[PDB]
Amino acid sequence: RIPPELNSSIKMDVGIEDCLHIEFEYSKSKYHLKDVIVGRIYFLLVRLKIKHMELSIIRRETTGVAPNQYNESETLVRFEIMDGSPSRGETIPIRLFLGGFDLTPTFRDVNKKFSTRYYLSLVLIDEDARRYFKQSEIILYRQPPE
Amino acid sequence: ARPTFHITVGDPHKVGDLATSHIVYSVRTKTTSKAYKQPEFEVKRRYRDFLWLYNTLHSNNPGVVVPPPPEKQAVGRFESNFVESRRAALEKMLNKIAAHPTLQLDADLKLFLESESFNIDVKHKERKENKFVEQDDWFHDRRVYLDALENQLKALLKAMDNMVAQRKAMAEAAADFSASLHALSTVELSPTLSGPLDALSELQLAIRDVYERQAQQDVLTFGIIIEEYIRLIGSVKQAFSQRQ
Amino acid sequence: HDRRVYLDALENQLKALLKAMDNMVAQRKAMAEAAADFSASLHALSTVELSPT
Amino acid sequence: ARPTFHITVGDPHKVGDLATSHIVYSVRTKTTSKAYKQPEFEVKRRYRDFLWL
Amino acid sequence: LFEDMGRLLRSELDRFEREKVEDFKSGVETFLESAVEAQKELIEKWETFLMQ
Repeated sequence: RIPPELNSSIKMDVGIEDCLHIEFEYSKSKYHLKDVIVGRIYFLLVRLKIKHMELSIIRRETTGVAPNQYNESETLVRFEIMDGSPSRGETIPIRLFLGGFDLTPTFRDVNKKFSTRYYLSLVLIDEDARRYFKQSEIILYRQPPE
Repeated sequence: ARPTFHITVGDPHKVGDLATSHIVYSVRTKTTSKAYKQPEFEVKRRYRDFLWLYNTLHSNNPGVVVPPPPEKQAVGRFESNFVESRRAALEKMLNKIAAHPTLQLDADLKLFLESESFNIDVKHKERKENKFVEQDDWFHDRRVYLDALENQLKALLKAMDNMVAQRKAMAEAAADFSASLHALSTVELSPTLSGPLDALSELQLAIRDVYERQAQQDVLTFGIIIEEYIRLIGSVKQAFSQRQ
Repeated sequence: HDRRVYLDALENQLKALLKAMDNMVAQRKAMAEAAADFSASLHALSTVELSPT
Repeated sequence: ARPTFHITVGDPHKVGDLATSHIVYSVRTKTTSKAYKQPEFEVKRRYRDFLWL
Repeated sequence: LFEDMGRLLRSELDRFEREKVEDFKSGVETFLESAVEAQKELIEKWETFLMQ
């Protein structure tokens, strides 16, 4: 598949109310198999004690039709992006190379029998081992060589 | 040296079933105590030896204490736990007595801990073969309360039991809730309805579980500790009897 | 028939779920009787012991 | 998952003397294996069960 | 000797009673934790089903 007509950045504000508010950004919605997740995490409100933050690439295989749905989930990377406790106004850069994990492309409703889908899952862990997350779908595609 | 007596009670040579069978423990005294011959001895005492022994301590020390024994099968079965209690009970009994220089001085006990042949043959070998009223008040006062308190402690203990037992359904309720949930969710093919319904299975259970969990978490902790005191109390009950 | 049969199955489930609920209310009891006598147990000795702390 | 099956065999509920008495162990499977249902289960198997098994 | 047994016993006693609280304190702790964690347990259960 050639470069997509539209490739919007994924940008969102998320939080746990009055405890943690963050804006995260990933540079594209659609990445080729040897592409790079360039992004940032921005901290608006921090009232929890953060031990570390990681970015995960999760693969989901979805098999079957209608209520006959089996979902197999595999976690293909755990990439630490922050060590320690930030404060408000702090910006954490993300650079995650996909070439290190040998992913398959995104496959959607193949012959109406299965789907293989990829998710970026951002995980923050507190000092008492509590875990705060947000999942975002990303389309992986195989680049035609020139 | 006297408290600096080091004791491992291990090796649960738990003589296999008889419905009354008696665990034989290594008693390793590693002892820097100069109230114990061997810097290490291991003996392999059986329940009977100790109980007697415990009594011996009772016998050689005229009012001069003797804490609770090796654990009772009077509620015990033969459970690893029970035997552990015994092991412990000894450990404790022993522990203390060692950190009481006197009870630690019982010669039978030196020979006992520092020789395996049991208390008995040691015991032949060794003999070469306020006024009355307040105290009595006190005692009785004392007693009476601690009988009472005990009784509570049993009640409280029995309270433990309940809760844990009644991690009952509860468990099954929410375990089947989960299944139940699941049950129509499986009828429902309507996928996205199946999933939640099922999701509700997980939950109930997850929750169930958490609920289920709690006896074990907490209740049990208590039941143990409650029990413990009661163990002392029993033993001091003995303590008293000795005094009489 | 499809219809009859599913809701017949579901009915027997709903009858089992109903009686599950009954259990759950019963299994809130002691628990209750337990913590009601666990309070009395703790209370009892606090009125007879003379050490304030 | 298959090798990633985690097993503790503990709890030596060693049924006391009979001269043939059979220890019953917790078998805790903590298992991330998808060849094992429970992420944790404990069963309390006795010698005979296993040998057969 | 019998006297001195009572004395001792008292010394011990203060020691027992004293002990006692502590046991449970820890007891209480086992509980405490189990509860907060429990609410945590729910929270993860939640997180997931938000994630549903």
